[PDB]
Amino acid sequence: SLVIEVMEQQLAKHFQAILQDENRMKQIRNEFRRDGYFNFKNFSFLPKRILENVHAEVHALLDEYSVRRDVTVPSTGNTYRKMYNVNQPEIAEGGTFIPALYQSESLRKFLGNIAGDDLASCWEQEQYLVTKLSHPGDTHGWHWGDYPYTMIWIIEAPEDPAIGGVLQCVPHSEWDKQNPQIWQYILNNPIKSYHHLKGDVYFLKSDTTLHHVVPIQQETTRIILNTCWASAHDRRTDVAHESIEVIWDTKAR
Ligand SMILES: O=C(O)CCC(=O)C(=O)O
Ligand SMILES: NCCC[C@H](N)C(=O)O
Ligand SMILES: [Cl-]
Ligand code: NI
Repeated sequence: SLVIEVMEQQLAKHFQAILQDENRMKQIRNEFRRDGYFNFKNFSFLPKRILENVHAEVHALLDEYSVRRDVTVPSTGNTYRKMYNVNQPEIAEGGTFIPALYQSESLRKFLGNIAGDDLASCWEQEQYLVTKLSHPGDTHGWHWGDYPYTMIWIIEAPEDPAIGGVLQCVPHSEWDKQNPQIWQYILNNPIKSYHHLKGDVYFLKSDTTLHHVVPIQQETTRIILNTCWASAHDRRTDVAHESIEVIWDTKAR
């Protein structure tokens, strides 16, 4: 309670210091909207101490709740999901910093400032998820998100991109679960590829940016936290969660 109250104060001061440079914010909003992506590199998104607390929490959650999954997702053209993961109810049961950060007003206002929108909590069992890629073949195939505003926290990552785990993106698409047309979006757009290191945290426009994680080529450790927010002006009533159900499940396993 008191640690979280102090943490929110440190977050507000951190985000206010970034927002003070409006001319730089214009470029950040530009890049995020144009590319559907913006990376806060080298422990810059949060105060470094708080970020390292998140890294330790993710490691502890994997040590406690890790579940191996090797499935295909019919709503994303049957692309593969081969990973260890921890779902939202498991993170909600043992986590402390991650559930609090998801509800952080200063964090939501800062991301909303970049995105040009108001952030709100998404469907509960998708609010935060963890994935771990380790073995050759582990991947997070081509997909979209059901909700627009996703933050990916790089907990562990190989420094050599040849080992795998590269993120590739096609922005300004959208998700047709019955007719995804993934290859047509790839043919009609250039693909931008990104490599990430431990401490990176990147903002992703997940509902209109087709993306995937290049499969692992050699035994390594790639761990990410996914915090996902809806739009406060989302007027959708019939959002299906078939991808979350098959990869992470909705109950503590
Ligand atoms: O591992 C990444 O960098 C992205 C993972 C992802 O796309 C997701 O969690 O929805
Ligand atoms: N926030 C999690 C997004 C998962 C995505 N719909 C997928 O099929 O992997
Ligand atoms: Cl996504
Ligand atoms: Ni994704």
